Parts: sequence; C-alpha cells; structure tokens
Amino acid sequence: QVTLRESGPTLVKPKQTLTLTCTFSGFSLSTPGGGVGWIRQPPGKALEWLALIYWDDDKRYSPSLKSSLTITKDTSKNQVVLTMTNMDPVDTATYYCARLTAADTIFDCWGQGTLVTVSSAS
Amino acid sequence: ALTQPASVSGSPGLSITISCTATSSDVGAYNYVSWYQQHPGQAPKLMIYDVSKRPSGVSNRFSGSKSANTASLTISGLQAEDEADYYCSSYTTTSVVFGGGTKLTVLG
Amino acid sequence: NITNLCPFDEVFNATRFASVYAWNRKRISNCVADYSVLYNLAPFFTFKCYGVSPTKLNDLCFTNVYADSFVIRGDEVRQIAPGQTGNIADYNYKLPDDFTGCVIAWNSNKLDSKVSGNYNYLYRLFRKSNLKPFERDISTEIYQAGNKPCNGVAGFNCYFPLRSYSFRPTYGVGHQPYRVVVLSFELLHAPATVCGPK
Repeated sequence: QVTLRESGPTLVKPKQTLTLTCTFSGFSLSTPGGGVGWIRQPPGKALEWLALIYWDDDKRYSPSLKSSLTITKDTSKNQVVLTMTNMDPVDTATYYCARLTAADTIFDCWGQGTLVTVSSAS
Repeated sequence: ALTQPASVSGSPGLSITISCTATSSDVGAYNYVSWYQQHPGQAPKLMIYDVSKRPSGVSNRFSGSKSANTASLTISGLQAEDEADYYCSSYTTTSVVFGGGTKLTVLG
Repeated sequence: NITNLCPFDEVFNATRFASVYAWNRKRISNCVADYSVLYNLAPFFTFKCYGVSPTKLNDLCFTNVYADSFVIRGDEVRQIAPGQTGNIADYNYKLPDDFTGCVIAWNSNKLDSKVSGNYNYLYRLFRKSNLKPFERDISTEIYQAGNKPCNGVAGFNCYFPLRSYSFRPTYGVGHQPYRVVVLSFELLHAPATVCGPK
C-alpha cells in the first residue's frame, strides 16, 4: 500500500531553486534501514540518483552535485522536501521519489514522477 | 558505472539475458544489484532485486545471476507485453549507479 | 514455576542495537526462555555456545542470564570467543575464559550499512592497558601518550581514542556489519530464576 506522490511546480525559471516535494503514505520513515531518495531521468536518457535520506536524518548526495542538493524530512506530516539551486537548461527531466526499504532492496517502490522543465519561455 | 546492451531482440517464447558489466570496477564486491523495468509512459517498476530473490507480484519468468562480476537478468517465455526498458542498479563507493538502458524488441 | 515468556524480542529485534564500546546489557530474570524461537528468526550464521550445549537447551534452568548486544565487523566476530587477541577483544569487549554462554552473531548489512558509510558505530583503538573481563569504557578522553602532555587538539603524536566504522554496502563478507548478542549464564549456587518449557 506504499504510495509516493510527487508535487511542486513543473515550470521553473532558469537559475532558480526547485521545491519538489514527495508525500509518502503507507509506511513510517522511522523504520531501521528505510529511506526516500530521488532519481532524475532526462527525456530519452538513463536514470541517475540525486539524493537520499535515511531513518536517522542522514543525508547522502551524488558526488557530482553537492553544492545545490538539499533534502529534508518532515515526518510530522510525512513529506520529504528536495531543493536544488542553480537550475540550468539541462535539468529538464522526470523526477521520481522512491523508497529505499533496505540496503538489499534498492528503491523498490517508485512514485509517478513529475516533468520539471527549465525554459526561459512564459 | 554500469554498461548494458542498447538493443536486444527476442522471438516470442525464447529466453534472453541482459548483461550488466561493472566497467571501472569501483563497485566493490558487487553484492546487491536490482533490475527495474520501465514501460514507455510509466514509472520504473522493480522486477528483481538481489540476484537470488524475487519480489511479491513478479512471475518466475524473471531470474538473476552473477557469474564473476557481471549481473545477468534472464527472461524466459517472452510475451507481447514485455517490450520495456530494463535498468540494472547497484551501489558504488560513494553513490548509487543506475546503469544504462536496454530495449527489448519482440518481433512478430 | 513462573509461566512467563522472556522478552527476547528486545535484544534480538531492537531498532537501535548498540555501539562497540558502549555495548548494551539487558539482564533477564523470572521468565521462561525457549531458545528454539531463535531458529525461526533471521538465519543466525554464528551460534557457538561455550559449555552450554545449544541443541536441547530448553531443558536447562539458569540463575541470572545477562544478554549483551553490540555490532562489529565480519572478520572480528571470531574475537568474541572466550580468550583471543586482536583489537576489540582487548580494548572494546573482552570475555573471560570461563564464559558459559552463547554468542549469536548475524549479518546486518541489510539495515546497518548505508551509502558512503554508516558512521554511527564507534570502536576504541588506542587504550593504555588491556580491557578486563566485563568492563565498559564509556569515557572518551584524548589519549595522550606518556611522553609529552597534550590538550584538546590533534596532531602527529596526539590523537583520539575512538574511531568510526565505515559500513558500506560495497564490502565483501568480513567488512560488513554483524550484530552480536552474548548470553552469559551464571549457573552458580542460588535459586534459579530462568528456566525452559517443561
């Protein structure tokens, strides 16, 4: 019954900060070994991990991007927030938030994903 | 990272395998590796986690192996509803690599 | 004549297990202990009793059972045996050479190993004298070698006693985390308090 629903504004002006949020329902994030991460998928390309949080406020990030990715948990309302700065016109992709149940089950349950585009147009 | 064959063909019913080679082997012991399936227009669905394991809801048509340092997804008995992109993902020393893509083309 | 199950789920199924130098201790008393339940849980790859006869153990009363718990590496599990050299059997947790208990060690790399290392498990590295049987070093003072006085800094000859385990999922069997629970049984001349199903 795990349900991970993404939200946030799809269109973002270039050189700004995203506010992509992920509401999770059906499990408690305080379980030992659990965690919620984020995976980017450009149109017509492969997946790439961005960030990850754990059951002990530990925040892991990709080694290529560490100056912008900031993930936080709000278990009081069951909502994981991800913010990244310096949005370039290369980050337009379908973002997903998947639950990491344990170390052996890498991101078993995925969300539905939101298409975040970075374009100067209106 | 992880390299996978780009295009893979398969006759309806025959068995095929997808190679997940860990080039630039910083993956370490290569213990955990999970294969996800993604249909065009949907979200990646985990087909098979660590090579000897199967999640609830996936048929016995999917199996996993690891000879020495290469993960292999064996899919037997192909159907028309199996043409999707497969992704192998493991753990690195500092990140979570997701590998490349692999398109299955079931002719007929 | 007690008729009460022991809370073995508090030392085998705990969320936060323990630290290496701050191993937890939960003494059990006045309850029935059925060790066969340990065979229904996760596969315990290490069940080596020292004078306890693990098979057919339900038919044995005990006076005072002490259940200690901690987490160590893989190649360091062999140091929990009664009497052994090394690094954790001399400055972190040492057992006497009369240990009439059972050590149960199971691999916990599934939930005690995260990306880029789980730094929530510290083990002592530098100590003056060897640890005595059943001693817990909860203190953490700067280990100043007996040559020149040091202060709250870190340099060439002055360092910190505790270290940090790096439990990454990319490590083979031997560096992966292992949860170890040792059950010490007194079995001395006293009215017993923990028996089995009979």
